[PDB]
This record gives sequence, C-alpha cells and structure tokens, in this order.
Amino acid sequence: RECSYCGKFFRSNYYLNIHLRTHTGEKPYKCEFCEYAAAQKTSLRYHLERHH
Amino acid sequence: RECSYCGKFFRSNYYLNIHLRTHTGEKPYKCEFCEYAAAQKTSLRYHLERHH
DNA sequence: TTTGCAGAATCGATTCTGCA
DNA sequence: TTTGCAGAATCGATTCTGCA
Ligand SMILES: [Zn+2]
Ligand SMILES: [Zn+2]
Ligand SMILES: [Zn+2]
Ligand SMILES: [Zn+2]
Repeated sequence: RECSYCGKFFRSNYYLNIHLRTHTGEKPYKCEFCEYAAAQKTSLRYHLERHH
Repeated sequence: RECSYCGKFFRSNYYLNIHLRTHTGEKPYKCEFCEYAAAQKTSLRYHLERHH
C-alpha cells in the first residue's frame, strides 16, 4: 500500500496500482477521437466533455 | 475598453493593452533563468517562486 | 484617467476520497 | 479485501480585481 517512488501511502492496493501509472507512464484509457490518453477515468471523462 | 477578439469588456485601456497579449502572443516578461516567458507579472512571479 | 502591485479567482487537467 | 463510479480536492499556470 505504499508508492515505492514518492513514499505516499494509499488506502488500497487497487488504487496503488492506479497511482503508480503516473510514475510509470502507463496511460491505458484511450480517447476515441484523438491520441490524447489517460491514466485515470475521471480525466478522460473530463477531456471527452470539454473537447468532444 | 473592449477586446476586439473575445468581446469581453475591461475596466481600462491599460489592462486591455495587457489582456490583448494573450491573443497577440506578446510575452514580454522574460525569465532570467530559462526561456519561459510571460504576458503578465503574476505568472513570472509564480514561476520564479515555484521553479527557482 | 492611468499606472501598478500583490493576491483572487479561474482554467485545464490531474490525482484522491466518499460512498457504495 | 477488492472493485468501482462520480465527484472533490489539488496542481500548475494563467488572466482579472481590490485597493492604492
Ligand atoms: Zn507515488
Ligand atoms: Zn480526444
Ligand atoms: Zn480578449
Ligand atoms: Zn525560468
């Protein structure tokens, strides 16, 4: 439950898994319209709303 | 007192002059450290504080 | 009728939390 | 003990406002 990079602590493994993407670079949420990509749903949800 | 581009209205000519930079591209406030540049003082003040 | 500073509000975009 | 959604809080960076 600890980001081995930034040292912050996170309520679950699930989320840690996710939180790591932002160090690792993994961005699995792909935009159906442009090549913008996202490590977390909320961000794609935002991008979709604001640009599409 | 009206931005001829976005149509917003601005309390003075002074500021309009400034506000236009962000359409025109003029960025006259130069960073003494990197090539980052700014149309408004506050922004350079921020950049300076946070990155230098 | 104009110049200015120093901070507020806002914006785009992200990560974290409440609740389920 | 784990998955998830939908929104909060935060972040970096900018433009606008209060006050002088
Ligand atoms: Zn981390
Ligand atoms: Zn897109
Ligand atoms: Zn304008
Ligand atoms: Zn700089």
